[PDB]
Amino acid sequence: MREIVHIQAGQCGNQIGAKFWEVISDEHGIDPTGSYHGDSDLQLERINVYYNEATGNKYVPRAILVDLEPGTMDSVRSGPFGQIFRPDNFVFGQSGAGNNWAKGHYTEGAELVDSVLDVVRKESESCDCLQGFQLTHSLGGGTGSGMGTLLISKIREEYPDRIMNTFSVMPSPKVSDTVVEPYNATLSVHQLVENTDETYCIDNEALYDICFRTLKLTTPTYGDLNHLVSATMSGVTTCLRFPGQLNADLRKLAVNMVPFPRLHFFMPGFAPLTSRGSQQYRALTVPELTQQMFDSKNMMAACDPRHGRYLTVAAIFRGRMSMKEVDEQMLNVQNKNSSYFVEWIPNNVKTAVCDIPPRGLKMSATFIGNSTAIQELFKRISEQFTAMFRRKAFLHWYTGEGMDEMEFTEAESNMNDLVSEYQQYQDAT
Amino acid sequence: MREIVHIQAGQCGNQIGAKFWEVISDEHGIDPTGSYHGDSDLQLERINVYYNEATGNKYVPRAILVDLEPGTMDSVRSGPFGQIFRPDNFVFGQSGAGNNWAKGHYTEGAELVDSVLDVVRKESESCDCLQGFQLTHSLGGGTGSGMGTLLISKIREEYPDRIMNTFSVMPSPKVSDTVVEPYNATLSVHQLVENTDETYCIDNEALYDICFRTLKLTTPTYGDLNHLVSATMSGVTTCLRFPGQLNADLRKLAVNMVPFPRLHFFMPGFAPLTSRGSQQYRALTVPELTQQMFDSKNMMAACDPRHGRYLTVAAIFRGRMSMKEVDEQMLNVQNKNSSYFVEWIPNNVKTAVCDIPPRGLKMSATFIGNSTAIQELFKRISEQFTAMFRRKAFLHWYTGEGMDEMEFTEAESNMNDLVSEYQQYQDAT
Amino acid sequence: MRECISIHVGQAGVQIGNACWELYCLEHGIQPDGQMPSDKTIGGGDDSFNTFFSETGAGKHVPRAVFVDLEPTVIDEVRTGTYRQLFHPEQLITGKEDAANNYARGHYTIGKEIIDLVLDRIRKLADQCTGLQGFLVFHSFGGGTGSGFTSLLMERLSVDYGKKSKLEFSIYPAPQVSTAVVEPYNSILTTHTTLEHSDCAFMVDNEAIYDICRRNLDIERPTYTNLNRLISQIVSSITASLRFDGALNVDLTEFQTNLVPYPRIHFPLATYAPVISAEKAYHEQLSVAEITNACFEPANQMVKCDPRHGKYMACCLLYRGDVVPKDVNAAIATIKTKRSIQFVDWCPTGFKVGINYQPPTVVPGGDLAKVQRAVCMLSNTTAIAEAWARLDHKFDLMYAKRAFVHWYVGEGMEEGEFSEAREDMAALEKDYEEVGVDSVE
Amino acid sequence: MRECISIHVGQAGVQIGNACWELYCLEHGIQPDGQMPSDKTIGGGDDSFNTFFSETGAGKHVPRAVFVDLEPTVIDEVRTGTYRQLFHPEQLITGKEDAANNYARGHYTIGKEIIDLVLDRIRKLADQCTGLQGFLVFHSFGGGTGSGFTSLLMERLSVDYGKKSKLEFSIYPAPQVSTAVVEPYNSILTTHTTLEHSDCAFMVDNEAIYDICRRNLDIERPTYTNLNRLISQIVSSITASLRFDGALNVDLTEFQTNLVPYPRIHFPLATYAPVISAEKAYHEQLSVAEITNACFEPANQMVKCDPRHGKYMACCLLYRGDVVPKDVNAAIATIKTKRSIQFVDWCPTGFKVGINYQPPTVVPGGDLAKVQRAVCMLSNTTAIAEAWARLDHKFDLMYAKRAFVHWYVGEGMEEGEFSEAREDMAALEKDYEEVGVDSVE
Ligand SMILES: CC(=O)O[C@H]1C(=O)[C@@]2(C)[C@H]([C@H](OC(=O)c3ccccc3)[C@]3(O)C[C@H](OC(=O)[C@H](O)[C@@H](NC(=O)c4ccccc4)c4ccccc4)C(C)=C1C3(C)C)[C@]1(OC(C)=O)CO[C@@H]1C[C@@H]2O
Ligand SMILES: CC(=O)O[C@H]1C(=O)[C@@]2(C)[C@H]([C@H](OC(=O)c3ccccc3)[C@]3(O)C[C@H](OC(=O)[C@H](O)[C@@H](NC(=O)c4ccccc4)c4ccccc4)C(C)=C1C3(C)C)[C@]1(OC(C)=O)CO[C@@H]1C[C@@H]2O
Ligand SMILES: Nc1nc2c(ncn2[C@@H]2O[C@H](COP(=O)(O)OP(=O)(O)OP(=O)(O)O)[C@@H](O)[C@H]2O)c(=O)[nH]1
Ligand SMILES: Nc1nc2c(ncn2[C@@H]2O[C@H](COP(=O)(O)OP(=O)(O)OP(=O)(O)O)[C@@H](O)[C@H]2O)c(=O)[nH]1
Ligand SMILES: Nc1nc2c(ncn2[C@@H]2O[C@H](COP(=O)(O)OP(=O)(O)O)[C@@H](O)[C@H]2O)c(=O)[nH]1
Ligand SMILES: Nc1nc2c(ncn2[C@@H]2O[C@H](COP(=O)(O)OP(=O)(O)O)[C@@H](O)[C@H]2O)c(=O)[nH]1
Ligand SMILES: [Mg+2]
Ligand SMILES: [Mg+2]
Repeated sequence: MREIVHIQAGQCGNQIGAKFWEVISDEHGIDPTGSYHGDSDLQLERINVYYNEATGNKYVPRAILVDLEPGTMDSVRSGPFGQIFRPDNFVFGQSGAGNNWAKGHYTEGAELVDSVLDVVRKESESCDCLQGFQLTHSLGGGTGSGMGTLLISKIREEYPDRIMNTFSVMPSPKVSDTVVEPYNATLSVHQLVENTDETYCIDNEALYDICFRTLKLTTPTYGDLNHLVSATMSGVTTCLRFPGQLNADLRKLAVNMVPFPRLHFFMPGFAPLTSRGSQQYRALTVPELTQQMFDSKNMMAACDPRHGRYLTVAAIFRGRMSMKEVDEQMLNVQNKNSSYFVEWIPNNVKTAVCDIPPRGLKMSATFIGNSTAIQELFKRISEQFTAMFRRKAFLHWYTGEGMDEMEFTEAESNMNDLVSEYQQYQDAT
Repeated sequence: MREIVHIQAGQCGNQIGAKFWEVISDEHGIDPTGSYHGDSDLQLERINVYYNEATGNKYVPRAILVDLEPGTMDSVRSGPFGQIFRPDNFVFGQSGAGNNWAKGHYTEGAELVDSVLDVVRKESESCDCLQGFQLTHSLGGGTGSGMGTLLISKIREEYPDRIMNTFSVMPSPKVSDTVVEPYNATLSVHQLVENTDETYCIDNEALYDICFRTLKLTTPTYGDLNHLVSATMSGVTTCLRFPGQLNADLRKLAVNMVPFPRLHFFMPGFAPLTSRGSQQYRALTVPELTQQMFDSKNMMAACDPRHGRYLTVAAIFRGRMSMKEVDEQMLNVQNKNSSYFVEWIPNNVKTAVCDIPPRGLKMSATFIGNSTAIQELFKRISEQFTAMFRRKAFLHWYTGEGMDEMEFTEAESNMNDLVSEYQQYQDAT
Repeated sequence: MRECISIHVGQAGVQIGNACWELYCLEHGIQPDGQMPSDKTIGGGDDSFNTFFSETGAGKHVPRAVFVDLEPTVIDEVRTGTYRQLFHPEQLITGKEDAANNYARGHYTIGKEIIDLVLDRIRKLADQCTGLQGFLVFHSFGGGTGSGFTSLLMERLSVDYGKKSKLEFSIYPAPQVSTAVVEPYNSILTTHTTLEHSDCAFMVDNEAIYDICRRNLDIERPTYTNLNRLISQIVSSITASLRFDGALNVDLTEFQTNLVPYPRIHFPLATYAPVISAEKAYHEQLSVAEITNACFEPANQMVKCDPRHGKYMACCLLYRGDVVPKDVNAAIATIKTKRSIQFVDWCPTGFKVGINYQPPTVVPGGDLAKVQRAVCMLSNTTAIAEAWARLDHKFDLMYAKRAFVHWYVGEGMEEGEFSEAREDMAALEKDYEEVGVDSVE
Repeated sequence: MRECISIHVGQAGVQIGNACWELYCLEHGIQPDGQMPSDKTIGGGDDSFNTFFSETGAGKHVPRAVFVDLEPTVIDEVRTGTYRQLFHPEQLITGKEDAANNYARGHYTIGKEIIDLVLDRIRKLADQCTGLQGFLVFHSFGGGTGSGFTSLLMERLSVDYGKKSKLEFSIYPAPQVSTAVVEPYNSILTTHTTLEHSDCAFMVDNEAIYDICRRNLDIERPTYTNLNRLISQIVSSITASLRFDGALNVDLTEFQTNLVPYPRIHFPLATYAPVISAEKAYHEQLSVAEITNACFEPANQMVKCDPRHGKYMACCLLYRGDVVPKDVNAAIATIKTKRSIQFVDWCPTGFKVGINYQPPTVVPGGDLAKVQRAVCMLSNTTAIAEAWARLDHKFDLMYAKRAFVHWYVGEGMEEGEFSEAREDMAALEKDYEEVGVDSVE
């Protein structure tokens, strides 16, 4: 019951998911080969949320791996956990995407999406009662942006009542390593609007800044950035797998995080995050966890929530803690900071409290915020897009692959419209 | 009781049957010399279905081997199981067939068929109560097409109430290695219409595609293609040899697979088929076996059943499995896919469940389908035939051997007529 | 002596009889090699093995049964298996080819070749009887041997015997689940002998017993070995008062006096109320009151049916074990109180109580529990016509295009017999519309 | 026999029932595997387990309860946990997805798929009763299953039974503390069944029990396990005189005769007076006089409310233990003496005394103390309208902008039902303005 299909697409989405299937596979005691070596009986009662049981008490993840280039598939097989996945879910072409949205959404992605959805329906039709999906991808590439939003817009035509959410990486102007990333991100925010139930927007500039300032890492790699993201992805569906005092599924969050539809772009966040050495100096309590989840420098999206108002937030606590301190600290924040919360919604905060903390610490927490300050993201893209497109720069790599300009200007205008949807619900009483 | 005479004819039919008598002879524990070295007592209770017992507890197969060329006979004698057959059943001429239908059906086949039917009646008259026959042959050669259909049309004059079925290889336009194979296949589909009770149509393009995509073989040989075909041929007459929970003979299938006569062309199929390595990742259960038997890429005929409707199908399960899961999974398919089944026949599916799986795996299955989509086969031949015959190409190799054009145009028209027999029973309410 | 002859026809008929003749060997204390053990210097006929087991001299108990099949394979599981010297060798009759889902083969072509051999064996068992009660024919509607041969045999058993009761225990085709494509043609053709020659025909189907195993018994994945043990508890309770002591015993003819109104209204559905797994048999209140209510429940039926859509005409309650009759009358009067249970307006004395002392036997390896009390409820109702309308519709689809008819005509029958057996079953369905409705002036 | 059916709906409803069914197992001396120990050759029904525990034969006590949830997770703590063979397996009903804080899912989409399975189980418990008193539905206003499913069930329980009392034990949303953002939409929509179908609805909230744990009990950091043990002492005292001997016993219908004036004035708040920690239970004067005053205190309420802002209409004092009735009348007459406590001018016989002999049970691992005396005070007052005005204001803020409405409309209800349930709760709040005011000419 309540299964989750995982569709990691591209280079960035596969690197996150390969680190994601190393955290979940530690929470349930899965061996790198696939056997079970846990000690708690709760690690198997809801292991079918992610893992199909196979012959001889081996546990195969319900993950589908997509790329348009065989190289990242060869890395994941040859990594620590290449043994864990099933070899029939490594779907890949040969000709690369080009960091091009059109080449992965129209020419060479539509050729492949028949051979991917036929594998998606092998996972979904074997489940007892499927709950939803999850994409891990990257707004800014060819396969994560283009091929990811072709996969999305072909599942809502077949599974039109399941919770589909994405853990998508959005670009930032401070950290660029792709010239054409505004074209590739605007054309996929337009798809994420009409097709997705929750969208956990993540940046990379926000993830070095957590590693630099909070974690005090000296040389961060991508393995450290994906390690933060994978701690969020496990934290959201915790009450789905472990028993709690309050429970919150994927659908239960989406009911009371999303006031109006089309406003489904969330800011994730994790707590505790300390440096090594400075963990003997922090006492672990509920007022300690709450201060990290609402400080701006512990957001995995490069924004400041002081430039807006939280519509709604959610806080998922994991550990043997009380319920008064959860219900009081989540109260003492939205009265001390009542100018940073929308006042036509009383009690903007949802508390979820599980019973099982992670396997090395007590009392973790996860912050998920629906803030109006996320228009800072969509305007930094829609200023770069409208500065290139007004000169039609780098455009023949898109119009040569089947597209035309009418798809651009529509996608630019739908990005600029939802900026004026968080703007209305920020201000005006 | 319920004996089966096996008449393998030609090159292709002998290569399949030589691999076929190595699978059956493993199911019953027959030594390569012919002695018995089994361990289960069920391997001998119905061993007389295929094997005559000879002097000193040796078990000789009831197989009759026909060719018009001595070379393939020399290969089978010098193979692994040349010791198993009786040397009086190696019937062969000296002058080859020419890949010519007329030369093997009129000139040099009619000279031999007196010396073959006299051997067929030595096998049939010694049986307690014979059930039927089986040809293994090839539509596309001289001996498999021509000599095979002369043997068939002379047994229905003598054994006119026994189940005669064929395991016949049909050509495909994607894989050609014979120029005159439309002439040789159209002139024998015309014989298979009026003379056969079941016809298990097999292609070779459908058998590489199983080896390439499903089995993930790198270098397939003919020994791999015949290995698939021989797993079908054993699977159909399983309940004839081993005890079951539901039983299904050759006649019991033909009653409820064939709605109208002349519609007796079946699509075989086997499950499980995994690659090596990816068998620790698939759990073996009845919903797992059912998904392979109805996927299009596990058909041994190069067709897609989405271009038609199954009139009737059959599923023969082998193993200690339940009967609810068999009766429910065969129900959950023909309601989920009710646009792919003919709706004037309720419950298109026949379930047979034996108790004895093959000797290396539990819970195998065998899919046999009477689909209307087999008109895709007969039109791909009848377009090639009518493109050669309208210029009378390669015709003097046929009219020089006794034939005339009136045999062609009759045989072309009977092929084109049964296309309009699956077409009527596909559509129109 | 209250003797009965069991006749087991076809694959389903044999394979139920493996579950019946397992059970009576345990109820009477007979080893699989026919031997009662040496610690019984008591009344064997006082335990009354002598309705299912004729006592061969020198201590040997051979059953009053004949297993017939047209296929050699199914009865060769009984040779050897474990009951390889329980049965007499001449009462296990095999053919050489089965009827192969073809009524015309089982009734005309193949069936006449062993019908003299089957009938001659029944006379050798009919002559060993002193006080023969009737025949217990087991088969399945929707085979070839279960329908074609059984139709051939019940014609011949009506001519030779006639006055005896001939009970049938059929397996009727299920609405969604079917295993044969020609399953509806073989069920319309067996309609003629089922209403004319049998005297009380029972019907079950596999879906309605699959649901009982899954819901009342929590078996996730049943096989036919699970199901036939439930058929056998219905039979072991029905024929119980022939062979055990108890207040209010019921012979096989006291059914038909109290269950069958008119000579064509003899198709009663059975239930069996404490189908409870052994873990659920704790936390129990398995009293007379709760076990009486469960029979009238529309989910616990042995036929896919709903008796809230029709009216009951009679019931027949048969209790086993720790049962006091004043508890039964207090449980009947609650059943007559409920308005969900509609009797007809010409019944008014509702139904018949039988009670027996011998409690049910738990089969080793069984699925059931060890209960103090059990109830079989045989009950005529007008709702069994709805199972027939769901099968006429499948016959009327395939015979509209005359699909599988060419197999049947070329084996020994005519096309015109389909149009007679369709009208014949449509006349019964008109009888249940006209027997349920109360009369005014 | 004074039997009662407990119905536990949703996560809060189940998780209170873990605290209730812990307590009755200790009050009656039942081990967690349903067994009373062997040192009781006395009257069990004289200790009267038989209002909460039907005695299965061979020494086994199974509760008269059904746990329903739409989520599998919460009831699987009861399988195993410690009560894994206390409960019957068929009375622990789980769905597959929860209603997920959505009234429209719990009432229309998901709730109808198990509502037949829940109601059919209640009849199997209603038939085991001899003298059924009424239903004890536990839920929470402000879930999806606690509001949507319970509204679906109380409609169906009113049609099948009707004449029975149906008590509710709800958890109402707290004014400052809330855990759900859509918490006010699910509380206006459950208003219709709470006033129409229930006969006496109770309300508590988590803030008013957090303060009792912190102030009266000195727990610095309570969890829900601390709170639900306080809910369970209110229930264990209310239903006590059904199942223990005492002077002045009170049935569940003698509440409603003496607590409810008019058929829409049935929302009484409860208190419980000796909530005293074990260290503070020394230095005590826990007499009848001090424990009567504590119920009327506005800080010890179980609802965030102040009965000095409205007028009482009835009270209902239920005492347990070492209580002599002349001490009660001397304590009532002090309560009527005070001018802070305003009764209405049509009451004049103030309120009803019930007394019981059985003193309260100390739960091992509990927070409470071992007292000689305890008082539950059920009391109608006009001040509970003020808790409703604090929640209409939260509904009126969010529904002014039609915020979360698109989740509810796309699941099985219309936009117009918000405008009916807002008017429906505004009519009760007009009734409490018109029932409190005395009349002149
Ligand atoms: C002695 C001690 O207590 O060490 C802690 C520790 O020092 C700190 C600094 C840990 C440490 O984490 C990091 O340094 C880190 C590295 C890359 C990316 C993100 C974090 C720790 O490495 C991480 C490790 O986390 C876990 O064990 C969790 O179960 C975590 N597991 C993983 O991420 C994981 C890592 C490798 C392999 C498999 C899993 C987790 C979190 C959420 C969901 C699932 C799992 C913990 C508590 C510690 C160390 C070991 C130093 C911190 O992180 C986490 C995720 O707990 C960083 O800030 C927190 C606070 C911890 O106190
Ligand atoms: C460790 C293990 O379980 O190995 C399996 C295996 O890995 C797989 C992949 C086997 C393997 O089969 C093939 O690779 C294959 C090769 C040529 C043609 C067809 C298949 C296997 O070779 C085949 C072999 O099959 C049998 O043993 C059956 O009895 C089979 N026998 C023969 O075909 C046969 C082969 C050589 C000599 C004599 C007989 C059979 C099937 C139907 C009817 C009669 C017999 C099995 C289960 C396996 C191996 C050994 C790897 C598979 O095939 C069969 C027929 O079972 C291929 O897909 C299935 C799934 C199996 O799991
Ligand atoms: N309950 C039950 N039903 C069975 C069993 N075996 C077969 N059936 C039913 O019987 C129907 C077909 O009849 P069979 O017994 O298989 O065939 P038959 O009566 O022996 O006649 P033939 O077809 O010639 O073999 C199937 O549709 C099954 O539903 C069994 O063991 N138990
Ligand atoms: N007193 C008390 N209140 C609880 C408890 N658990 C949940 N609640 C309250 O119940 C409210 C929400 O209802 P839930 O029980 O969580 O949800 P539900 O009724 O099961 O329905 P779903 O949302 O579908 O799960 C919360 O606001 C809590 O205040 C508990 O254990 N004790
Ligand atoms: N957080 C994170 N970001 C990555 C990783 N790999 C690549 N990226 C970012 O993803 C962006 C481009 O997406 P890419 O991985 O190239 O997707 P693709 O080309 O479509 O497969 C670049 O700006 C990278 O900074 C990774 O492992 N972790
Ligand atoms: N599957 C399979 N096909 C074969 C084999 N040998 C030949 N064929 C095919 O059979 C066709 C011609 O039939 P052939 O064997 O030449 O028959 P013949 O000349 O009459 O004896 C060719 O297209 C081959 O592809 C074999 O061992 N297996
Ligand atoms: Mg048979
Ligand atoms: Mg819940």
